[PDB]
Amino acid sequence: DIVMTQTPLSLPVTPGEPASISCKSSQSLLSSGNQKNYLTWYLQKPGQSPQLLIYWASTRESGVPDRFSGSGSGTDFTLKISRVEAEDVGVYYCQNDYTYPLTFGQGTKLEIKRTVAAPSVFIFPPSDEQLKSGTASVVCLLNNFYPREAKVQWKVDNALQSGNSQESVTEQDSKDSTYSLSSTLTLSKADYEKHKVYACEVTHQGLSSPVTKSFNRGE
Amino acid sequence: EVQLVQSGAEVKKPGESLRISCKGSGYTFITYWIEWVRQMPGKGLEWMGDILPGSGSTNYSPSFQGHVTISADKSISTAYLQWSSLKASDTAMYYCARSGYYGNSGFAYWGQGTLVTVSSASTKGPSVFPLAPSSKSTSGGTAALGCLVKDYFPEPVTVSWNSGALTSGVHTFPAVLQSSGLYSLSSVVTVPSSSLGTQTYICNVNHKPSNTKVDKKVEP
Repeated sequence: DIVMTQTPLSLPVTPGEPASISCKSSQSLLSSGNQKNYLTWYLQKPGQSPQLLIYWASTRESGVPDRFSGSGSGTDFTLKISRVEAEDVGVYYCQNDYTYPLTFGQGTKLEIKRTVAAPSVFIFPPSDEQLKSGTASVVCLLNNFYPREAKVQWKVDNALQSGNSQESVTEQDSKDSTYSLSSTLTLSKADYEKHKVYACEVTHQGLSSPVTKSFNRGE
Repeated sequence: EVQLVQSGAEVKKPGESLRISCKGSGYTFITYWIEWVRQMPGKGLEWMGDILPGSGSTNYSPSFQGHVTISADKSISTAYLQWSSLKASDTAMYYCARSGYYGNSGFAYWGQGTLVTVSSASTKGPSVFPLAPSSKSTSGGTAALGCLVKDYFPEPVTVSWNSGALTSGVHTFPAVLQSSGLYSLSSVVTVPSSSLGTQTYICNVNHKPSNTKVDKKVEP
């Protein structure tokens, strides 16, 4: 296979500014027959099918705004957006369309750049209703933060956890360009009641030091 | 207008067979390649293979060859992707696309996608638990509350607040597949802390596959 490597993986962009996404192929996509580069760019908007942007490295598909342009040769290619619009958010993929198999790049997420916002960190003990049924879900909420990158570790009686929590992140908020994150720790009722202190440790750019939100079980 | 219409969402058990379809209209079906693309939940696009319906000529990614068969019936303008024996790892969105040979001018037209869920789980309605507001969920006059929507299959659930009256400050998280093979999500909202003991906050949860509908009052 030809490997298609995109840089960067994540691209924060202030609407109105230019953006560029690089795509490197492991082998040349330039045909000796016609001197065309068989490189294609797609955009996949949130919850939608992918859309064709550019083919033959530099030819815009009909209906694609002129702010989108492609350049490059052989193994190195660049998608440029001259002036980014809010509706340009999503994941951009390059594709080898020179030789089978028709491999995609890993994708570059274009997101709205805004001022750094530290998460508001909230912790929820399991409901009495859930505990009665025999399970304890402990939810740590990181609300309205930017950027997306965050580290959440669970500590139970100062013992670091692993393999018993799951994370979910919302798509970038349409109004304020922030993210929210849930970390849910799942224990059986018996395992839950063996321990006192339940702590969510949060690392984020907006926080000067790692932050711990905690409760004592039964309080 | 050119259109590719894919078959509907599929929920299957591991080891079962499956065929999904892509029907092309508004052009001569035999003359363009039909491409198949996999997208696993939250992951990138993966090229699987293609077919020219007129000749039945195929190309496969060596990564998918043996596990899938791509075929076409030119008499009914339909292309197919099929499995003999599904694996849990086949759980993905599958797109078809219209293209030239080698995809040389890109995949210009795409189907709406077919969601395929492969799981040992059976259809199950969720339990809904309050994420109660407290001193542990309040900062700067605003308090966070929510609902945990746990142990459902398959996707999806929808969540509203106060029958659609409350929309501001609502974040409903994408579903996660739990260790159990059942789905879970939370829906959260930030509200004034002064309204916590006076205003009523109810999450309305709908799970259409099981006909489960749950309303949960969230109080401190």
